[PDB]
Amino acid sequence: MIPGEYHVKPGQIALNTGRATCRVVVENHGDRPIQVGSHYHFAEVNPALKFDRQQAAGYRLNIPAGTAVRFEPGQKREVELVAFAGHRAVFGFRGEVMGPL
Amino acid sequence: SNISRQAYADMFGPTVGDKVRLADTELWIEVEDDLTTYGEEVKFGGGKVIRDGMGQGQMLAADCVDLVLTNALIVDHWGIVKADIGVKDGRIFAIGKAGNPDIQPNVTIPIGAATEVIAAEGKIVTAGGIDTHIHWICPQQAEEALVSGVTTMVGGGTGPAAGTHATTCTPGPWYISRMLQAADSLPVNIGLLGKGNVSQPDALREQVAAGVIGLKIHEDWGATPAAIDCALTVADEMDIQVALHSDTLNESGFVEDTLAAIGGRTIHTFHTEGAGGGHAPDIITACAHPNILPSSTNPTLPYTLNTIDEHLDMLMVAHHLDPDIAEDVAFAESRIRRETIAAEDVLHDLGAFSLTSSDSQAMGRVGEVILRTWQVAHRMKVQRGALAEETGDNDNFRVKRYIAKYTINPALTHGIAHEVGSIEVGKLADLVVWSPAFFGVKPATVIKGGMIAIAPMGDINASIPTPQPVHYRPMFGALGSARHHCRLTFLSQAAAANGVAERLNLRSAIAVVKGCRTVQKADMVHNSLQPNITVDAQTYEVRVDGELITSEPADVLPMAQRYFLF
Amino acid sequence: SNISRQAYADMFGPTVGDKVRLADTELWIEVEDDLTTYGEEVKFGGGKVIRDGMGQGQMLAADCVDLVLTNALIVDHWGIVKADIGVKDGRIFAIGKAGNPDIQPNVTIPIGAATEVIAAEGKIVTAGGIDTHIHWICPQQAEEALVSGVTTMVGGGTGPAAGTHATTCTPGPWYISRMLQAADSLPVNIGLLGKGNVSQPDALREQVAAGVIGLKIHEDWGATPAAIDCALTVADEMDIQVALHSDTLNESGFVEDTLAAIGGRTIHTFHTEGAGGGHAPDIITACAHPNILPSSTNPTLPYTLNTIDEHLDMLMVAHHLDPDIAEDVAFAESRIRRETIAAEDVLHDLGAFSLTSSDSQAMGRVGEVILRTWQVAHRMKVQRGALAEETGDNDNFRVKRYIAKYTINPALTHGIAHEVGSIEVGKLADLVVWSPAFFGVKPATVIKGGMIAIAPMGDINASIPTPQPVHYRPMFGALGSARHHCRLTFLSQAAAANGVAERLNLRSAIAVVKGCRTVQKADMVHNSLQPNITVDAQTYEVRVDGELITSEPADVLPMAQRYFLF
Amino acid sequence: SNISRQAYADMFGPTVGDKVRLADTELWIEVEDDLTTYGEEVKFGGGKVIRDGMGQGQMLAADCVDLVLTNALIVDHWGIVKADIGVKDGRIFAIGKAGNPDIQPNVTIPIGAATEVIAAEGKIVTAGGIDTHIHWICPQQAEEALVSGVTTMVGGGTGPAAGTHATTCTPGPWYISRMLQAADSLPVNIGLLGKGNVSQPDALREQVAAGVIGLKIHEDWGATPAAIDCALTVADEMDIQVALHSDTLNESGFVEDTLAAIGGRTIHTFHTEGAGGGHAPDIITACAHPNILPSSTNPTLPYTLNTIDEHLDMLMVAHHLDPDIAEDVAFAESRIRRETIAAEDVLHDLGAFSLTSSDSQAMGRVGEVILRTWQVAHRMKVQRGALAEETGDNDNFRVKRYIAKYTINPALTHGIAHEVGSIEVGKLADLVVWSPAFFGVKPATVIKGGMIAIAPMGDINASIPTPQPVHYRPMFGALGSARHHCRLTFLSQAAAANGVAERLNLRSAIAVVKGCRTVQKADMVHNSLQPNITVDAQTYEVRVDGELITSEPADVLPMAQRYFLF
Amino acid sequence: MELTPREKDKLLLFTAALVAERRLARGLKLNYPESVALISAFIMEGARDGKSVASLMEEGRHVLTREQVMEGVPEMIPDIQVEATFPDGSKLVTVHNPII
Amino acid sequence: MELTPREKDKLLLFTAALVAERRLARGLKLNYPESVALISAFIMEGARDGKSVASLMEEGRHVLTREQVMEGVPEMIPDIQVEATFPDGSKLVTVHNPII
Ligand code: NI
Ligand code: NI
Ligand code: NI
Ligand code: NI
Ligand code: NI
Ligand code: NI
Repeated sequence: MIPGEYHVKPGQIALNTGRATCRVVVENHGDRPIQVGSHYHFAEVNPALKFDRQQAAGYRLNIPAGTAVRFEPGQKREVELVAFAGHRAVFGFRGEVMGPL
Repeated sequence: SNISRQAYADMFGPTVGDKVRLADTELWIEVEDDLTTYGEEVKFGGGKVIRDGMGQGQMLAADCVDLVLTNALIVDHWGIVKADIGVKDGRIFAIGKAGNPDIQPNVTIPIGAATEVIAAEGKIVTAGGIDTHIHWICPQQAEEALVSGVTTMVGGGTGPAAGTHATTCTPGPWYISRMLQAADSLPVNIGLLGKGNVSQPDALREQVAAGVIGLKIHEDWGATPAAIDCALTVADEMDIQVALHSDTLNESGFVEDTLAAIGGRTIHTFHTEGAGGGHAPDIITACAHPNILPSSTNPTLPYTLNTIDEHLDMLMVAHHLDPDIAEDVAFAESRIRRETIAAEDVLHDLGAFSLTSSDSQAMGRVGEVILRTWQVAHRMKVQRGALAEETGDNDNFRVKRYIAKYTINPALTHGIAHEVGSIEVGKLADLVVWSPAFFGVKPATVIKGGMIAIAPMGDINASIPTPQPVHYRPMFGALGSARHHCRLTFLSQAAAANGVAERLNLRSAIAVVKGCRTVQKADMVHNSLQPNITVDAQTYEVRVDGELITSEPADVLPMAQRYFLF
Repeated sequence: SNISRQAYADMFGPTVGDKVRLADTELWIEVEDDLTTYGEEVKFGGGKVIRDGMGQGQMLAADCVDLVLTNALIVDHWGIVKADIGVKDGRIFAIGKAGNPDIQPNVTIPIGAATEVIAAEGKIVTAGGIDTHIHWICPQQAEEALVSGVTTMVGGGTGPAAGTHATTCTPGPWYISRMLQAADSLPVNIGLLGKGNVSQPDALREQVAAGVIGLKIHEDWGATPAAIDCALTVADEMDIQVALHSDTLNESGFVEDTLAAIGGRTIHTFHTEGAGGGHAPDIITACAHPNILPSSTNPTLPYTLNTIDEHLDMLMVAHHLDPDIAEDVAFAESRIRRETIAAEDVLHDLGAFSLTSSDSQAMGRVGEVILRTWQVAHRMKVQRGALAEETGDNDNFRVKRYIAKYTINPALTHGIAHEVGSIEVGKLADLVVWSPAFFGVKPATVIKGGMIAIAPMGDINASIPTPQPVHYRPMFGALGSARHHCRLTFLSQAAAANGVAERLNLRSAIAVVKGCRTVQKADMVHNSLQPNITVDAQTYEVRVDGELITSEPADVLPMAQRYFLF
Repeated sequence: SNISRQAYADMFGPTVGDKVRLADTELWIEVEDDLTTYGEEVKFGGGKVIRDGMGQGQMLAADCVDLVLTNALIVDHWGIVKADIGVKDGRIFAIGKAGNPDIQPNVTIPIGAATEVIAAEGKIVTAGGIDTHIHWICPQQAEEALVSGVTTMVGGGTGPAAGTHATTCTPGPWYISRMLQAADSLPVNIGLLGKGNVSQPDALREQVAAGVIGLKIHEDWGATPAAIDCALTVADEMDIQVALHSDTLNESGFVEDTLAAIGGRTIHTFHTEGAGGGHAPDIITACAHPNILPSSTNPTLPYTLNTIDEHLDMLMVAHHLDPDIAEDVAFAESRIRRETIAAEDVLHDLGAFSLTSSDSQAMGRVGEVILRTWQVAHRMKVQRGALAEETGDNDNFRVKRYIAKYTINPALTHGIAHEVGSIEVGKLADLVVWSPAFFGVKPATVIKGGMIAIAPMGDINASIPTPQPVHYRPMFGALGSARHHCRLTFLSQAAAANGVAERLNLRSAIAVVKGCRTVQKADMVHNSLQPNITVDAQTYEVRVDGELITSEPADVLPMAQRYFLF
Repeated sequence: MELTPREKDKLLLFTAALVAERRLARGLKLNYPESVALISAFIMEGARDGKSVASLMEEGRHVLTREQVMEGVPEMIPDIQVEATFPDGSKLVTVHNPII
Repeated sequence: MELTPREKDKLLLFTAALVAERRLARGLKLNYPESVALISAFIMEGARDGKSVASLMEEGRHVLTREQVMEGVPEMIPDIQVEATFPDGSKLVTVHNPII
């Protein structure tokens, strides 16, 4: 007996199903680490991260909500992106879009 | 991508099909539904989801909620579901999926710059409790009840006076006015009961016109057929509720005479089992009638090994009885019956008794209404097994039946369900957040009208709010003008129209009671059973359809020694 | 039928001829009269008398009282009687026989649906105490005094500032206004004293016009003949009282010079014995004059074995004196005289000293005014025997003489007797209920303006109000708006007319002082003696008509170690 | 006549040339000037100077002060001098020589009948502290801070909610209105910060129009260039301040990108060292810019042996981070750097960092802002010796530089210096009296708006205020209406014009913020240094003009174990 | 710990009992408040041990005798009542005439 | 003494720990609040002695074992946190999984 214990049924949860995704190779050319969140508009991340910003337009990291991907200086890696939904309107970040798309 | 169910539960709380143990009881609840879109859950914190352009949108205050409880596991009479809860203008805005419509799908609860966040992942959220049997013996009772998870208190009294020690009555216009004014200082919703024991209608109408939302008929003031008829007549014309504590002495008649005096009119019977007061030994037979809304007070809940022993002296002090006066001790004894006490737990499990209350400091414990209700559920599961209504391998239905006893049913009985009593859109945002390990015992956060009113708080000078000692302390929702804005003082329709709030210069929000005459047993959520119940005059045995109703006394109970320092 | 006297006392409290011991002292009181009709006493509880159609009638609120204290043993300056007390609209309605005129005889206090009940059988009820020597050093003093049984506090101060530490003065319009506003937060009746030490009339008139009900002349601010004359002149025109702490140093003259400066005008002399301040060593000779209303502060009451020893350092701190400065220690010493301290107790017993007060936190204990007054009575009975005025084998007269010292006499002296000070019809219902075993030490209930404001209260979560721990907690009468309605802020006639209450937006009820100039020694109830008293300049011996006045120091006192935890 | 210097100091406090040790530190202050006339000092008490016709004059209230602090040793950014302080209408009237012009020379502060006296001889008096980094997690924080000597609290929050646990934001009009109403109940001056993280201007304008005096940009809500630009644009038009907690993750850019987004506009950078949040590892380089007003939060002050060890878990709880999530623990670690923590103390000593604050219950201790500021000064004197600016054999300049960090500089940064922040004529009388042995640790008296609000108080029932137990208790200035009159609720100019105070029915005095856009680093009193500072990306080493900046961790600190019970 | 108001209230009773305990140990005759606190605290620990209400109602009358308290004290305490969390929840123990 | 609010708050923790201490001494298996108070009070005294934060973070995990507390209690206490005045000022001690 453990007070308030969970009895989670075994298995897995499929995340962001039925949505467009794409893989991109990213490389940190800066001298300081960069960490990106699950819902940040990938195309507007820190300028030191080198990748195809054009392909990442309207996309975010395809990772569980609230988690992140870290890039140490000089680190190169391939990430999977998932397209934004809702109105597909991007406001904020580095102020590059500030509207639909 | 993909994530395992266990890791998922650790991050966002359980989902469909997962079960959770309620505190240290044997009751398990299973998540019935989850209103989220997997991968789009909102989470707040460093580098999380609720950030500008991401989980937070660009809308003005008018188009977003003031507060969101993220990933909450709701337990209410209508379901046990996982969802986000939005609160706007101190009221429940919506139960759904929160976030930013700009980039997320299925958002029904928009989060913007004007939105505060309460992280409920891994927590159970319920409506605030409603205790309708309060004896206003001291103001300290409000904090005790609030800390337990009770946000509305209905009762009567003027302080530690003999009349209030014994009865839930705030006698007359002067005392009623005084208590309505004092109520602004307390962090709970309040409604008052007047003294209904009189055979002159106008003496009752004055009290209702002064502000009471109900009338208490008590035997200590004379629970005679004449007084009962008078109170019910006035109640029928002013749309207020009558609470009854019948003639234990059978002085004016037996239970059948009282029932006849009531004449099919709506009435709330307090402590229907009898120990707290009522026709000896069969007042319990009242739960068979359609016009009777029956409740229990808490000391007899549930039947345990020490129950009987502690009742005699408790009885005496509460009613100003003299242990040296033989007649005084004989009538105290006739109220304490092992037979009816044992049956009461089963009648609750069957839905024959529809409410639980305290009877604060007059044969009842103000901070134990919720706790004892769950102990009864546990003891009943242990003894009787699954209810006929259960579906699946969980106790979901029994949980919905019991939670209704201190939330929606008391609200319906007293005509305040339009304002409080459940987690439904438009109702006042009185919510209680619990950690599963402490469910029903010690809340994590108590919210009143959209503001946190009390919560456990650690060292004030610490670097974080968690360091010891951690104990319950009043928050901003319990302070001055913010409090006034987050609590309600309930008035009768007549008082509201008479301008009582303006005359007394009441600072809190005002709510009016209505629908007290039209509620009947059939309206009690999940607790509408009207059994063919009988009590043996000699043996006191309780039978339903001829079968004997009984249970065994507990030697040890959950939600007890594992949580309390004393 | 018939009932034995003992059984009768156990049920309804003592009656005519029965005697009761006051706490653990040697003082016994005998019931002088009983206003009941045997067999028709009202009692509340399960199956008792106060029930519909029985002890409770059918009248509307306007025709019955709001509260009744049943079977109370009243102890007041006018008598020690057994009766029911009716309270209506926050004021004393009547002292008589309560019940229902419909079936009972001789009912003068009608009980109806609008009536609350306080059971006083076996209890002693007195008026609330009045302390007229308060130093507003901290707000916590009000709760301490209320718990002791004192319901009215007159004094001055602005908090823990040097000026207030030493004197009872709220200096000027700004501080006066601020303290009047702060007073709404305290559960006692309050009246303020301004700084009367000035030789410019207008500087005093401003303070009176701002709200003070009196002016304190203190030596620390210069108690010179000029200042004294100025204050008395303004007092004579504005109908306010002057309290005096004379020139201990004899710097401007001796006691005869001060008396001459006073010139036969009414004045209240604080701590007339001298230890608390005053012409050394003969300030005590003031009690011989007709225009002097003399009081004592409490540390010297009564003369005990440890009295002298504790006074020196107490003196120093209270007046900001330097123990390294020879002149500072010499003048501290000249104030502490065994001779005058011993005489003071006897002068109280004779009625030469008419009031007792505290001198809170400035050479006095705020929670010990009542307690010490009774200890003096005990020590005097033990030493001097029965007073010449005693009739019968009881201490009734000595009890009436001493109770007047902290109730009616302070009220008369300060012009507030029309509102408070005794249990008489029309006066504010400030009452204190005591159990005989704890009389003068720890009250059972303290009532302010018709509402219970503080009382001992047990476990808040308990099934009854009696379980431990039991300690004093604020009740509804001490809460927000109910408090405002149950307390009084006393103002000078000029302030009342100037609209000070409206300007400062005072929330509490307002009362005006009057009759401060016309009271004289002859008006002090049971304490109007003007003895031909003399003090020997060299030996400090006090003599009245040539006979030496003195007493012996107590080694042990009642109302001490048997009741307190520390 | 003549008097020795030692005897003089014992009676009136030190004078020109005398030195005093600050608590148990190695810091000594030397009296720079004394505004008295030897022989004419005012002293209150039995037979002292402040008496009618002597040190007290005949003027009306309008021509004399309401309160005088006699013989005070003032420690402020402008000087360390001995003088009398006059307070009139809740504000600082004058700093000079008090007394009666009728018989004394050079009197600039007239004492009359309307004057209260606070004896400050032998005591140090300072302005009340101002903490601009408050997380309104619980109301109890106000008493903790007031007791420490902080009289103004600027921050944001709604209670113990996740959003407030992590950020100083009161989200939107509803919560802002609620907190403004709750603020009337607290005994400190209050100003609120709204959530500035949005890229839609109108969502910010609504919050400012609702009452906030500033906007907090926090990384937990998204500290992106777009959000930062938006907040600064609105700040520039509404004259409110912006407080920044930058993007630690370097997610949107590095420190140079944020600085570019700021674009030379005025901004207050919270915890500029970085442990509390900010671009890793070089957020500290911001102190080089003219438009940046840099502050430190208190847990890293000063660098001690246990500093690093306690930071990791503190970091996690404050930001809702998961220790099981690798990325969550990696970013927590990158914030804790021995290199920047050691450099921070030196940067304060040099005047590169201009403010100290708490970061209450979210990586900061509310009652330790003052205490830690002095511990840093001590550790810096011990390590670096005298500052280049010191004159004479004392630490006067270092003392003026450090006191400015929690008084005038925070006031300037937030646009409230016209009301509070220093002891200058016309400013609100928020003063703190200290005994030299307890300087910066435990105050003797805390004055709010001319009234004592909290102070150590002994036994309430004692004969004097000094007997044990002595602990901090609320005084009259913290009570009801007196409190409202002695505190300020700061509003934005827009809110003031919109009638927010009338609409919400705010009872306290209102003050408006102004001059938030025009302050720059050069305006910070004694702390205007803009060093050419660099941080090594790999080693984290901090260098100014190429030289390495560092210090050694303390094993033992003053103002610690000698004063606290726990 | 998450101490509720009632748990904190009982800490006052426990502390009051520590005071009495030390005094009884010195050989002093206990006064009114000391006696009430000592017997009350005794009952609370009994409940923590798992004793029944019935057993405590009896045992409580044997904590202090008339010779261990001041004169008049036994008569000032006709009964003592205290509640505590028993294994089966909160229960009320009433000890009649505890001192004899 | 001039006790601040925080010093008075810690007196509550100290007293709660005295209760637990006496019960542990009787041989009872401690409950949730008793366990938290006992370990917390232990750490506060450690700081008064002059022990480092690092040493206490370790020592705190050896005050109570799984066999000295009630079932489920170890899982109800994933960590304990308390602050006290160390020789170098106030510091926070966090003891992870104190009971094993
Ligand atoms: Ni009842
Ligand atoms: Ni009841
Ligand atoms: Ni005096
Ligand atoms: Ni005095
Ligand atoms: Ni921050
Ligand atoms: Ni912060």
